[PDB]
Amino acid sequence: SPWPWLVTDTNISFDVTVMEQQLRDFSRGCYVVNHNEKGVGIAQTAELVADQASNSLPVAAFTPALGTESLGDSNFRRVHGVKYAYYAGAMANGISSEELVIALGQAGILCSFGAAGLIPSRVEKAINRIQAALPNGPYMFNLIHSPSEPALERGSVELFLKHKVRTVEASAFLGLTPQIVYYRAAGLSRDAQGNIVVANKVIAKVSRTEVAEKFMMPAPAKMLQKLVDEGSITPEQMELAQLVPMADDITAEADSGGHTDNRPLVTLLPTILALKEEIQTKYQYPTPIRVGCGGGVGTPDAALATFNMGAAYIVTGSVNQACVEAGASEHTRKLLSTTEMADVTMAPAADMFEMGVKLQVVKRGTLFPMRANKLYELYTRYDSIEAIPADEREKLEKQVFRSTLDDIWAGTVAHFNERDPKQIERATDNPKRKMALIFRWYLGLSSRWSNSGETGREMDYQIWAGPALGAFNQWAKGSYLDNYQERNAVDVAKHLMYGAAYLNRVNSLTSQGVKLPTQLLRWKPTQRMA
Amino acid sequence: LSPWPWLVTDTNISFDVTVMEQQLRDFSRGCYVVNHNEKGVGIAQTAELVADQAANSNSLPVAAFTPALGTESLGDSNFRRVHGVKYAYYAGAMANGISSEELVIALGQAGILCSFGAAGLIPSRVEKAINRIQAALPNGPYMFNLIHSPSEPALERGSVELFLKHKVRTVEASAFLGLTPQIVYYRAAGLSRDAQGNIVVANKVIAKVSRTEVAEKFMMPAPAKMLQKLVDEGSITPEQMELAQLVPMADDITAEADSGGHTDNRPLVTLLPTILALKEEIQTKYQYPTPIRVGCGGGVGTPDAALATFNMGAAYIVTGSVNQACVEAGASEHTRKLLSTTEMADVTMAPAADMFEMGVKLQVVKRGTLFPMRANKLYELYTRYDSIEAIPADEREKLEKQVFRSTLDDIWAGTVAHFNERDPKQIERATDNPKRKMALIFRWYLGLSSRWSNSGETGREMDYQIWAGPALGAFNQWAKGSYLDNYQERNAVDVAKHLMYGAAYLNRVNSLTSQGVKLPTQLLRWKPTQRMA
Ligand SMILES: Cc1cc2nc3c(=O)[nH]c(=O)nc-3n(C[C@H](O)[C@H](O)[C@H](O)COP(=O)(O)O)c2cc1C
Ligand SMILES: Cc1cc2nc3c(=O)[nH]c(=O)nc-3n(C[C@H](O)[C@H](O)[C@H](O)COP(=O)(O)O)c2cc1C
Ligand SMILES: [Ca+2]
Ligand SMILES: [Ca+2]
Repeated sequence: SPWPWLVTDTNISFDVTVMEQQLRDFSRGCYVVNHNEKGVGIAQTAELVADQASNSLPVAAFTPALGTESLGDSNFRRVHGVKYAYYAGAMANGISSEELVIALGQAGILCSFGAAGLIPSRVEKAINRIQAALPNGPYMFNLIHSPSEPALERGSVELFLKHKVRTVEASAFLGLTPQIVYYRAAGLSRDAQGNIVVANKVIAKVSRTEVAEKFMMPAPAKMLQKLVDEGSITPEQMELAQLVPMADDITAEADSGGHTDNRPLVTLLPTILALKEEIQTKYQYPTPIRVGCGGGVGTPDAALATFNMGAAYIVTGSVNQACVEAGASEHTRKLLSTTEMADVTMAPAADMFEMGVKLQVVKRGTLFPMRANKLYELYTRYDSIEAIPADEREKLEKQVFRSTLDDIWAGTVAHFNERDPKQIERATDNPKRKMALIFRWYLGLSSRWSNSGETGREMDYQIWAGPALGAFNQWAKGSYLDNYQERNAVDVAKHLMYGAAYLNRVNSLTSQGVKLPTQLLRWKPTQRMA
Repeated sequence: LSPWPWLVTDTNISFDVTVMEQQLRDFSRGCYVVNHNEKGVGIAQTAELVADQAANSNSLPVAAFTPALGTESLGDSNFRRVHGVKYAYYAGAMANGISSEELVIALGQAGILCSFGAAGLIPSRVEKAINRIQAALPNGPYMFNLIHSPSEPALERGSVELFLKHKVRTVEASAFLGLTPQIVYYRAAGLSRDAQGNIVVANKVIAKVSRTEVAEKFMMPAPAKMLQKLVDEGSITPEQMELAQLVPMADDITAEADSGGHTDNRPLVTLLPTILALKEEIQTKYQYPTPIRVGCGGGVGTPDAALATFNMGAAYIVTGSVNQACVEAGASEHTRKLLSTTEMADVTMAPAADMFEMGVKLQVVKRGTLFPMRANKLYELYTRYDSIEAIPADEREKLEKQVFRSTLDDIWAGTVAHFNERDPKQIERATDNPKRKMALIFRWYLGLSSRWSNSGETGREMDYQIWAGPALGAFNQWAKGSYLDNYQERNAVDVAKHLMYGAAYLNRVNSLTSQGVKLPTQLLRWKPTQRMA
C-alpha cells in the first residue's frame, strides 16, 4: 500500500449517506478503509502511522481535495475569464438569448449569443444589452459563415470590432475567410515588453479535420497582405498574425442538435486532438492551441468522458434550449422536457436544402421532420411544382403551407424582390430553383414558429435537438428537473461540472481497487446547485 | 494544505523529458511530482516521509502523486478471470472469417480474447475453424460468433450443436432481438453444480446489443417456459433447467454503439450509461453471486476513447474496425492497404442487404469504392418507384451498365434460379408484387458486393462493400507519421496493447493534471512512438 496513514475508528463512517456527503465535499480529501466486516468506510482525517497510533485501520485508498477546477484546461478559464471549462453554444435566431447569456455570464460561465438569422440592428441591440450587464464579460457572439454573402459576414465582424466584442464563436466555416481573419488580425499588437497581445479571441467550432487545420495554423500571409491592401489591417497586424493560430480554441462538434455530421464524440475528439498535437509541436506557440468538445453531452458521465479524453472544455447545446432562459416558446420547452433519445431524427436544412444537407430535430410531438423530408423527396423527384401529383400538392397546400404554392411563390417574389432581387432573378426561368424557394418558405418559418410560440403551428415546429437531451431527461427523471419550469441553465451547467468532478473522484477510488456501494457510483440530481 | 506527506531527495528527481516519459510509462512504480523553483516540473519514483529517513537537505515537497496502477486497474477483474485473459478487452467478430483463425490465435496466444467471425460461413468451414483454433489454443482463450438467423432457425441450431460437440465454451451472441431456443440451449447445456461449492456455468455467453429490451432479456435468467419447452427433447436435463433460472442468460453484455458494419448509430456516451443503469437495476433485483457485467464497443479506435469508455463504467472495451486493417485479419491486401489510409470522414451509411426494404443501414468505406453511392441509389430508386419497369430508361440503362453489368431482367432470371434452389418462398411471395421483385434484384448487388470484396474479385474493386466505422479514421490519425502508417506492420496484439497501455497511461496523466501539475506537453498523450508487440 502506498498510503502511509491510519484512520481512527471514530473518524470512519460506514453509512452510505454520510459517505456520499463526504465524497461530495471537494474541499477535503477522502481516506478509504476496508473493515473485514463492516465493509468499505470513508474518513476525512488520518494520521501518519507513527505520528498518532490500535482500533486504527490502514488507508486502502485516498483521493485528495479536488473540485470542478481540476477538470479541463486552466488556460481556457484564464483566457476567457470564466469559473468553469465549459460553454453553452450558440443557438440560432436568439435561442441563446440575451437573458441566457447574461444569466450564465453573471455566474461566471461562457455563453455564445445566437446571432445567426438575426438582422444587424437586433444583433447590435444584443451587444449593447450584454455589454451593459457584463462590462468585463464573460460572453461571446456567434459568427456563422455566410458562404453566399461575404458582405453580411464582413458587416457582422465590423459590428463586433466597433463595439469591442472580444470573443467570437466561429461556426459553419469550411476554411478561412477574409472576414474572420480580419477580425483576428485587427486584435493583434504587442505590449511594451515583447509579449504579443491577442485581443480578439476566436473559438472555431468544427467537425472536419481540414477545417480544424485551417484554424490551428496562422492566417496565410497572402490573405493578410490583401488585408493590408485596403483600409482594414496594419503592418503590425500581419507580422504577428503569422505567429499566432487563427483560433485560441477549437470546438470539436460531435453528433449534435441542429446542423451536424453526426460524428461520434469518441472518434471525432481523438482525431482533432492528434491534429492539435501535430500542429502545436510544429509551431511551438507560447500559448498552445486548445481543443474542446461538444455533441452528446447531457449527463455528468458524458461530460467526464469528454474531459477524460483530453478536452480543454465541454460544450452543451441541446440541454440549454430546454431551460427557461432560452429563446424557445413555452410549448417547445415543455415538449423538450419529455423528448427521449429516440425522439430525434434528421431532416432537411433550410439553408442547404438542395445540397441534401440535414440537421437533427425533434420528431415526437411535431410533424416538422416528416413534412420537411417529404418536401425534399418531392423536390428531388420532380422537375417543377407543376409536375407534383395533384393529390400530393393539395395535401401540401392545405396542411403544410396553408396556402397555394402559387400564393407562396407570390409572397416569395414580393419579399425577395423588395429585399434581395438577386434570388428571384436567379430562379427566373428555372423551375427547380422556384420549387426549392417555395419549400424553403416552410423550412425557414418552422424554426421561427417554435421560437416565438406561434399558436396553431405546433405540429410544424422545427426544434433542433440531439440525443444529449434525451440523455439529460433520463438522468434527471424523478428529480425537480422533471419540471421544465424548474430548468435553469446555470444549474444545469453546475450539475454537469460538479457531477463530472464527483465521478472523477469516485473513479480514482475504483481505479485503486475499492468497491464502493452502488449509491456512490453516480451523481443524481437530488439537490439544486443554483 | 497539500495532502502529500513526503519529500523527495534531489538525486532521485529527473527533469529529462525522455526519462520522465519512461517513469510515467512504468506502471509498477508510483510517480511523485515536484516543482523545482528553477528547473520546473520534475518526477521521482521514491519519496520519504518528512521524518522517517530525511534531514534538512536539497529535498522538495511532493506537489502531486499517482500510485502504481496499470492495465489491470482498467475494466472488471472478473471479466479477465472468467474468460482467462490478461486484459479487459476483446476483438469483436468480423463476418465471413475476416476475424480469422490467425487473428483469433495471435490474440489468444497473447492472452487477449477474440471472436471468430463465423457469420456467412458454411458448417464445414466453421468446423475447420474450430479445429484450427482449438489445436493452437487447447485451453483458450477464444470465442465464436453465434449470429442470430431470424430466417433460418435450423442453421443457428446447427452452429450451437457444432459448438457443443467441440466444447466451444464461449460464444459472442449478436444480432438477436430476444431469446431463441438455440441460445438458451447453449447456455443451459453448460450448467451444473459442483455439489461441494456452488453452481458452474461452463458455456459462457457475451451478448452484443444496442437496445435496452434485448439487453434486459440477456441480463435476466432464461424464462422457465422456454426452458420447459424441449425438456421433452432430451436436449437439457431438469437439473439444468432449474439451474438456468438462477443465472443470467449472459455473463457479459456488450453495449454496441455506432460501429462499422451493422449499426443504428447510437452515441457511446449516451448508450453506455443507459445499459449500465439497466445492469445495476437487474443486479440489485437478482443479486447474482457473480454479477452481470456490461462492456462496450463502437467507436473505440484510440487509447483516449478506450480510457473514456472504461471510466464511464465499462467492464471491458470492444474493438472491430481497427482489427480488419491488421495483417492477421482475413482481409485482402487491397482492403488492408485501403483501410490504412481511410480517414474519419471516409465512411458513410449504406443500405443493408438484410432488411433492405425496411430502410436499415450499415457503415462502410466510401473512399476507394463506389459501393455506398451505388447502393444508396438503389435504395432511392426502390422507394421511389413501384417496379423496375417504372425506372426511367436512361437511369435503368446506367444501372445495368455500371452497377449490375447486366440487364435487370437477366439479374431477375438468375435470382429466380438461385432462390428456387435455396429458398423458393421468396420467389412465390413476389408473384403479385413487383416491388418485392425489384427489392430482390437490388439485393443481388447488395450481397455480391460483400462477396467480391471478401474474395478479392478482380475488376469489381469499385463495388467492394467494406464495413468500417470512424474508429478506423481516429486510429489512422492518431498513428499518423508512425510505424503504423505501413499496413504491413499492423498487428492486432500491438493495437490492443496500444489501446490498453495507452488508456492506463492517460489515466495516470489525467490524475496528475487534475492535481495541478503542468507536465511537458509531449508527455500528455500516448503516441505510438514504440512497438508494444
Ligand atoms: C436549438 C439549437 C440551435 C443551435 N444553433 C446554433 C447556431 O446557430 N450556431 C452554431 O454554431 N451552433 C448552434 N447549435 C449547436 C450548439 O451550439 C452546440 O454546439 C451543440 O448543440 C452541442 O451538441 P448537443 O446538441 O448534443 O448538446 C445549436 C444547437 C441547438 C440545440
Ligand atoms: C468488417 C466488420 C465485420 C463485422 N462482422 C461482425 C459480425 O459478423 N458479427 C458481429 O457480431 N459483429 C461484427 N462486427 C462488429 C464488430 O464485432 C464490433 O462490434 C464493431 O466493429 C465495433 O465497433 P467499431 O467498428 O467502431 O470498432 C463487424 C465489424 C466490422 C468492421
Ligand atoms: Ca450545430
Ligand atoms: Ca456491428
